[PDB]
Amino acid sequence: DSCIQFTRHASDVLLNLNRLRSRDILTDVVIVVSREQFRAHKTVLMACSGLFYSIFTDQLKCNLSVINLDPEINPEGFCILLDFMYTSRLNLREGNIMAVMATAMYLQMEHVVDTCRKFIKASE
Amino acid sequence: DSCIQFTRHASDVLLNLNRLRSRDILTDVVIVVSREQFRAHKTVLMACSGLFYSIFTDQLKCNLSVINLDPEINPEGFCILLDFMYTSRLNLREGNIMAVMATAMYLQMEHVVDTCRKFIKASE
Amino acid sequence: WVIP
Amino acid sequence: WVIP
Ligand SMILES: O=C1Cc2cc(Nc3nc(Cl)ncc3F)ccc2N1
Ligand SMILES: O=C1Cc2cc(Nc3nc(Cl)ncc3F)ccc2N1
Ligand SMILES: [Cl-]
Ligand SMILES: [Cl-]
Repeated sequence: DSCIQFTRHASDVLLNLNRLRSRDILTDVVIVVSREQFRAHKTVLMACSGLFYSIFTDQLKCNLSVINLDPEINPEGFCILLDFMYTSRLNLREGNIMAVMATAMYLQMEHVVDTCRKFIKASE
Repeated sequence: DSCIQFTRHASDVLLNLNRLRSRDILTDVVIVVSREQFRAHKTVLMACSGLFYSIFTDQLKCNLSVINLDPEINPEGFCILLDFMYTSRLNLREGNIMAVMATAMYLQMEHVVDTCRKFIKASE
Repeated sequence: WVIP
Repeated sequence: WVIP
């Protein structure tokens, strides 16, 4: 087409979606990861994760307001990935990399799994 | 912090949100602009428009599934701006620029109003 | 704004 | 991936 494009638009949208999450505005699901609860927007979760895409496109599960994750999932790993979904920034550290990679494999976040594998390979 | 950042993440999220809109997945509002209806996600509308931010943060209006816009609003102008919200690309043409600018002023989309004013100034 |  |  003959369109013009605003370079910063996608980043500005994501920043605003994170501000809505912070202020608990229009969050429509609670993700339970053992004893912890995380509020989020179903659409952002689906846009970032192959697992959430499959869950919320399912005719029965799309209507649930609470989703319980597998008990093997580490809440800190999930928290780091949820922050990544809303900000593009991944808080990857020697002390959390294995939990983050395991959580990203479960959530089906291929780009995160890729960077974790590379950082692990560099340590070996 | 000591974060790493995935450059393409925000653009990839927006592309996926537009794919959900296309497939009518988890759209939760209908915007009525005279005889036309547009389905969208409340969170994306709020992230892009000062008008929708004010509407969906209001305790009564946040619960509405249908929003009727002012009858002076042109449906084509709205359609062009809705596509911009979901893609960062603005289909600005000599034949639609006045309707687009008027709609962006009403929706409170300051960056769109700015580019329309500049293209109009260049024509004069 | 840019030409994409 | 980059250093932001
Ligand atoms: O690593 C990943 C990240 C990821 C996100 C999605 N999300 C969606 N995919 C499509 Cl095609 N349309 C809408 C979506 F919200 C699906 C699979 C995967 N795998
Ligand atoms: O030209 C514009 C675009 C625009 C978007 C928003 N959106 C939100 N603003 C904040 Cl601070 N937090 C969350 C949001 F969804 C407000 C005002 C304006 N004015
Ligand atoms: Cl990813
Ligand atoms: Cl704008």
